[PDB]
Amino acid sequence: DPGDQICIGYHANNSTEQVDTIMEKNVTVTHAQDILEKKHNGKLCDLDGVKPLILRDCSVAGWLLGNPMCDEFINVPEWSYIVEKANPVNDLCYPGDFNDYEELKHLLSRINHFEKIQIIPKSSWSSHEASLGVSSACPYQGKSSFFRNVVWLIKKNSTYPTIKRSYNNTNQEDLLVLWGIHHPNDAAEQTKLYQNPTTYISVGTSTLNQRLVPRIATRSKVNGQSGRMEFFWTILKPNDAINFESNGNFIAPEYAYKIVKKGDSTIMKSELEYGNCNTKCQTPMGAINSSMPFHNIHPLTIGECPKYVKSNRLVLATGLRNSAIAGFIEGGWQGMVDGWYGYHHSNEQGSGYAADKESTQKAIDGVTNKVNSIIDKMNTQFEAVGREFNNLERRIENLNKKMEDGFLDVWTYNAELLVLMENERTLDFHDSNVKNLYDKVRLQLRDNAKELGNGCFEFYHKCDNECMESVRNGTYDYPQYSEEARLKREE
Amino acid sequence: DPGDQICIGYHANNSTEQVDTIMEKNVTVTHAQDILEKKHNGKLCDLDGVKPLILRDCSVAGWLLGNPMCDEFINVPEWSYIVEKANPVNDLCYPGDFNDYEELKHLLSRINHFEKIQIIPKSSWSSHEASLGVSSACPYQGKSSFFRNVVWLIKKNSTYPTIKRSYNNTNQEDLLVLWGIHHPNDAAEQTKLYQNPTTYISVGTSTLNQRLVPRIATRSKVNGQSGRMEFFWTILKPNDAINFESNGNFIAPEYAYKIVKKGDSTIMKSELEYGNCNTKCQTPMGAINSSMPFHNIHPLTIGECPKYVKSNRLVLATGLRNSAIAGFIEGGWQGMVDGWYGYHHSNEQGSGYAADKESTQKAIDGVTNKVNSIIDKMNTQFEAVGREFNNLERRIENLNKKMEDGFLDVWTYNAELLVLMENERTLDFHDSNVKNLYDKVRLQLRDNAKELGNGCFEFYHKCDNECMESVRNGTYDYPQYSEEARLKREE
Amino acid sequence: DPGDQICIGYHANNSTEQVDTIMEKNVTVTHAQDILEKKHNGKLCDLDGVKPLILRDCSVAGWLLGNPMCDEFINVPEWSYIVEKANPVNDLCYPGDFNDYEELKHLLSRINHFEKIQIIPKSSWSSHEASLGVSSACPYQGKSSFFRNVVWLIKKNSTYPTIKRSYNNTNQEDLLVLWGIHHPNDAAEQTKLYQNPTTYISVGTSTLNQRLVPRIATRSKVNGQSGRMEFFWTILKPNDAINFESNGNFIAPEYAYKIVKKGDSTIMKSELEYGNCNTKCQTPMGAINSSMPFHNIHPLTIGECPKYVKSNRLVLATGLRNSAIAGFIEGGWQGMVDGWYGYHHSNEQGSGYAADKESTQKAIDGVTNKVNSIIDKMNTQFEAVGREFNNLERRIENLNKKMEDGFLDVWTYNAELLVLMENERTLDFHDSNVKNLYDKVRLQLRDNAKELGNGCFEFYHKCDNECMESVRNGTYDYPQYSEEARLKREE
Ligand SMILES: *[C@@H]1O[C@H](CO)[C@@H](O)[C@H](O)[C@H]1NC(C)=O
Ligand SMILES: *[C@@H]1O[C@H](CO)[C@@H](O)[C@H](O)[C@H]1NC(C)=O
Ligand SMILES: *[C@@H]1O[C@H](CO)[C@@H](O)[C@H](O)[C@H]1NC(C)=O
Ligand SMILES: *[C@@H]1O[C@H](CO)[C@@H](O)[C@H](O)[C@H]1NC(C)=O
Ligand SMILES: *[C@@H]1O[C@H](CO)[C@@H](O)[C@H](O)[C@H]1NC(C)=O
Ligand SMILES: *[C@@H]1O[C@H](CO)[C@@H](O)[C@H](O)[C@H]1NC(C)=O
Ligand SMILES: *[C@@H]1O[C@H](CO)[C@@H](O)[C@H](O)[C@H]1NC(C)=O
Ligand SMILES: *[C@@H]1O[C@H](CO)[C@@H](O)[C@H](O)[C@H]1NC(C)=O
Ligand SMILES: *[C@@H]1O[C@H](CO)[C@@H](O)[C@H](O)[C@H]1NC(C)=O
Ligand SMILES: *[C@@H]1O[C@H](CO)[C@@H](O)[C@H](O)[C@H]1NC(C)=O
Ligand SMILES: *[C@@H]1O[C@H](CO)[C@@H](O)[C@H](O)[C@H]1NC(C)=O
Ligand SMILES: *[C@@H]1O[C@H](CO)[C@@H](O)[C@H](O)[C@H]1NC(C)=O
Repeated sequence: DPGDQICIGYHANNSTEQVDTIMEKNVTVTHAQDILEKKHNGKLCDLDGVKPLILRDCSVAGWLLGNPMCDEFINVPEWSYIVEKANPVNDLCYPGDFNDYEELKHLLSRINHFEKIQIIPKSSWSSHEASLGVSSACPYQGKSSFFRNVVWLIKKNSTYPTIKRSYNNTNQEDLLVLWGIHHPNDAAEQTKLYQNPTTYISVGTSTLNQRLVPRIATRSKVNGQSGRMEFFWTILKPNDAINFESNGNFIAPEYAYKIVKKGDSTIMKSELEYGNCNTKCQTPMGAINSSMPFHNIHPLTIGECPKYVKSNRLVLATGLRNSAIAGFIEGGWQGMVDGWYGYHHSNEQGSGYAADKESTQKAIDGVTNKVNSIIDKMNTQFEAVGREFNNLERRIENLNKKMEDGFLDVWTYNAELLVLMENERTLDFHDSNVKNLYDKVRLQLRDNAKELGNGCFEFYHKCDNECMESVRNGTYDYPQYSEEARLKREE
Repeated sequence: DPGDQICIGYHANNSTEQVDTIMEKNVTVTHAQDILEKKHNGKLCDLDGVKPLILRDCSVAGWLLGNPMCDEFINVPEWSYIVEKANPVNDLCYPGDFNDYEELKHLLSRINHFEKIQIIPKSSWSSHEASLGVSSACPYQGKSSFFRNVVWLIKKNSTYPTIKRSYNNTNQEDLLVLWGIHHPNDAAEQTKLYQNPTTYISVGTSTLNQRLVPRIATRSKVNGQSGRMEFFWTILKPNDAINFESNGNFIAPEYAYKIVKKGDSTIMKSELEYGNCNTKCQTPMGAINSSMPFHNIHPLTIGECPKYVKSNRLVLATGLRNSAIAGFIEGGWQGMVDGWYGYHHSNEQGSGYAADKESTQKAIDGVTNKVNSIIDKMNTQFEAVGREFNNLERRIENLNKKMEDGFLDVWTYNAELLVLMENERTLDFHDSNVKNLYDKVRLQLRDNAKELGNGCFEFYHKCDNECMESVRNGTYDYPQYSEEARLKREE
Repeated sequence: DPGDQICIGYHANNSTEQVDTIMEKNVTVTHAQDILEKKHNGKLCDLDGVKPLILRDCSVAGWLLGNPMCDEFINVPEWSYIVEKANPVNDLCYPGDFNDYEELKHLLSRINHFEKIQIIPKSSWSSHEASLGVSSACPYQGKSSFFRNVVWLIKKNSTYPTIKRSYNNTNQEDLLVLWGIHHPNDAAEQTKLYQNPTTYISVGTSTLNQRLVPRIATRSKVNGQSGRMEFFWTILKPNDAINFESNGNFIAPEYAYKIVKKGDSTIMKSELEYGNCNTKCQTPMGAINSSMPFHNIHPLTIGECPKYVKSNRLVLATGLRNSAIAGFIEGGWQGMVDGWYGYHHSNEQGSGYAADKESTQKAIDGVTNKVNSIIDKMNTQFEAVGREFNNLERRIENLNKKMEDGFLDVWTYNAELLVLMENERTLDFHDSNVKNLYDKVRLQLRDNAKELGNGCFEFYHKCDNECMESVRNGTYDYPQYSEEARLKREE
């Protein structure tokens, strides 16, 4: 009056953390983990400890040629990725085109070493006019000027003698060389400037075999010239030579560029500050330190990154559903300060809670392992997501978009369902575990005690603290009390 | 002789609906849902309430230029996608080429507004022959004729004077302009037609800088001309001007086209009728109203669509395995007219079936939630799947094919396995639920009744209808009958 | 002293095979299956019973034109895929270019029929020099020579008369035709060789309309010529004709090629021997006979193949966790020589183990079905993974790489997690099965026997071998022993 007791129960707490399973929405849970990265540092940072290349209002074109209003960061021998604005103000001062422009950007996205040199001195032009080739389309100190890396040759007295110049790459490294042809308005401008009326430029390497001829049209004024400049480029292998020849209309090299190229990258489209940080994932809205296997920031990322997923929350249940002294069948015990599953005894030496170290370790190690698998099994490659196509490559641009949207639709769907199914699995694990511990006890006692129905057993004998620890240890000796039990039963 | 009874059991029905799980094939089930869309309305319909553009035997080329045998639907100011046949009969009446043809189709796939206008009246040609430029390759009323949107200029008396024409876009909207060059057979035809023996066309905008020169070859007759026409096009920004100049061989604009462009789409390859319907998914074999997250019709779709999957059936088990008065251990009760899990009592006031509202709601809400997750978690973007590459882009066409086949192989595999694993999960849920309800009862009664082994309990006392409702309610008072039970037991 | 007994238990064995589940790492198991193909036969073999095309040191270019040092396998009328080395020694003997080279390789990757013919006899050149067009860049028997499939025409006496040649395809099959233009160094070489100082080649079909003009530059010596040859090609529809015309610099066809084309394939980059085998998956490190739905060899594969996955082991648990005579609660019985789950009785006729045929069949059929689903549900299409882009298509090459790496990242991740989750499912199945068999018995006996707690029941009466077989058969008659039991109990 009354007899000794032991109850099986589980942990609870004041946690309000909610989770979704394939079957139940908004399920309050004990503790849970988010696997979606949502947080960016709002800045552009190094990549594997290498600065970017941030063109403030210039453009790879304007930058290369020397657009005089491109007052930028001149000296910088290497970079990881490149950063243009949306529509950079300063591009081509004198209007025209850049042969294979995009393919060049892509090549310049990631440079190991980059040193500008001088292949044809501006002073070497003894029999042509080097310092007259100047326009009001390219203002400097309020005076007319021109691209500073490349020379507009004019006729001397009234003579454009044929130009023949070879240059030989005697550096250790490939050379990026740049020249151009002036397409003038009419045969007046043509001969006023180059005299000879039928001109041409031939350019030759061991690869190249060029022969450009000025085109005439009536064209609309752009920065007030109806003239057009069209530039070209080659890479000069490290012991080859380039040979120029020109009747006129020649925009000569002054400075070329030594490059060492080690794998690609891409141009990024951002309005952000450098932040002097490092990172391994750069986004056009900030960087990331991704432990997380998913993120939802911006799709146009560079580096080893989490998969981009259209979603706000991916939360994994790690703990339990969250809700005499009645056992598990009437809810969880707040008084289980430590341990996930365990007991509550009450005998003549007194009542306590007592955690199940063994079954609570398997449970934790299991859930820790689940969360870590879902993360460390994620194959993370270096990738650079850019927008590399002009507006006569809209078919190829549209093939790129189906691929990105296609991979988004797959990752966004499989992450959602993986959380929903693997949560339902985690909460049915917690149930299956509590109920297995009841039966661990129930099977040991048998008739030496009675199932009360609330998740406790009342004993048919004296169970002191030392008897309880045999029940929890799973070492309960029944023939040792089978008799004492038998008597208090029959009655 | 005999005692009062209560049995736990489950629903059954005459349903023959079958399902597959990861382990069991052909499993008869109570009721199940198909998640594969297989049904199309065999017609071409609007998209987001916008008509297509159905070219009956013409082609974007033939359509644009005015191939006289292209007796089509002239007036139509906007469209969503475009529809060619396989090999349209009427294309280029006079043989030749269309510069950047594919890139133009892609641009014209989706037009917000499209109004043809007249930039150069056919009557403005005072000093050249506008009405002689006619071929038997382009028959109309059985007479020789030519593309009606573009003019074949010939010499007057025996003089082709130089043409200089500027046109200025003074409309609000971009302009698609079209011209061409006649490549004739020999220097006889050349001068018979344009007189001057060395001709050229220059075309200039703020973008463009063209200079075409007729090519001569000996070429095979095609519609009986060994001549060739080669056409070109530009988009004229809304306050820019285009300037033409020509010694001869010029196919002049008459009519250009105002366009407003708002995102792309694609050309579709169908033999189908317009059906005056709306839709958000169009296929080349009909449209779809996709609640369903998968479909198996045709891969070349346009709109927000289900993922295309190579499969015939994706069926989700929603109900139960389908098979005194014996409880669950001997099968399901047909007599459970309503409810999934429940009881069958039999006492001195009589025998009935009685559904478990509470446990049967959790079950339904759970399964309803599962099916809805598998559907509403599907990220559905607008996409247009076309065939946009010529037969010198077979490498890029082959890159598109690996991507489509690649995404098919992923979706087809993950849908199959998701149904197989999530079915097995649903039927083990139904088992785990029945068996939990047995133990809900079994734990309440204890020795006040006896487990018969068939899934019933026989009572060791009088259980009237009101006692039964405490067992079903889970409010069964045991000390209230513990004594009356104890006596009828001992004996 | 003592009573008759029956125990429920499971199989064990000396197996050390380990497996990972979402929760437990390194779990010793009874037997398990690997689903990753890792084994290749180190050789290049047929595909669907068709030989490849293995160019030992030549290149599609060098091969086609007849580079004299391309001592290869001449006669071969059909092939499946093509095999170059990394940087083939013999390519273009005389330096220059091949118009649309890559697009041609792609076309020649898979040829149904391929017969070389002669369209323009070398002897037909009555008024030009056919046998003087020879260089020291193209040595043969230590003498100067030239591409053997194509003719270098020189002037006769001191006259290059105009060439006009039509050829008409009167074969059943399309024709691949090849010609070229000599770009010489200076106007001296030009007229020394072709006499006329301003030359041209026109080429015309019903498709083509060509007019090439030699270019001059000062170019670097390559195999000691600063000259350059530039070749071109067309496909001649089977009843069309090609017409050549040339003032000079013409490299004439001698031999063209009949082709029948049936779907594409790709060029492969291998250093391997032909092995006279067949296969349906060829890799650049050997072939595969893929039952397996995954492999980890090399990504650049050709045929119907397993998905390429970055992983070393994908192992599926098929058997059980691996560890009176105590029942299941104390471990597995080595003495269960046959059967997965079953019994161990002990009575007055003696003790034995006895397998549960019925429950052990469901288990095997279930696991066999799981492994087969995970394999036979894998959609396997024919695909050819190559490297088809030059180094001015690096943007398109980079779009191909994101797609491959993208599909790798998906398959590698989903296979890892599918094994981890579906293993945990398989071992919880084995538990749920043992424990259901205990309760199958426990429910049949009731008070006619006592739960010992170790997973056995001790009988409260005589159970001979025939009584045991009713318990295993599930046909145990309790009213038949309810009395005999009742007496031996009360006491
Ligand atoms: C879930 O919880 C939030 C409250 O934070 C609520 O906005 C939402 O409507 C709830 N219900 C469902 C069905 O998601
Ligand atoms: C140009 O050069 C000088 C002027 O300093 C003069 O002697 C020479 O004659 C000039 N040439 C011509 C052809 O006018
Ligand atoms: C460039 O100079 C080096 C060193 O004298 C020489 O060997 C090389 O051949 C020159 N370049 C060319 C293309 O001749
Ligand atoms: C488990 O509990 C008993 C009693 O408290 C204790 O003596 C011992 O540490 C454990 N039993 C065994 C066999 O180790
Ligand atoms: C499943 O059921 C259908 C009968 O509708 C039958 O054709 C098929 O062969 C059955 N068996 C299996 C193993 O799929
Ligand atoms: C062409 O124009 C008129 C014919 O009406 C004639 O007066 C004129 O002389 C002609 N020109 C020539 C050069 O024949
Ligand atoms: C077209 O006309 C407008 C209005 O007069 C004018 O401002 C514009 O400059 C003209 N176009 C060009 C390219 O000049
Ligand atoms: C459940 O059943 C009892 C008896 O039928 C009824 O009085 C009551 O509605 C329920 N019990 C409680 C505590 O509400
Ligand atoms: C698993 O087993 C292998 C021994 O074959 C061992 O190398 C590895 O470190 C073990 N442990 C884990 C956690 O993987
Ligand atoms: C070239 O051909 C023969 C030489 O056999 C000679 O009769 C003829 O005059 C030569 N022609 C010229 C223009 O030298
Ligand atoms: C080639 O010869 C056939 C047979 O005589 C002829 O019909 C065909 O028209 C010729 N080719 C061309 C392009 O005329
Ligand atoms: C199962 O076992 C019994 C007793 O061994 C045997 O007679 C019979 O084959 C089975 N029972 C039935 C009803 O078939």
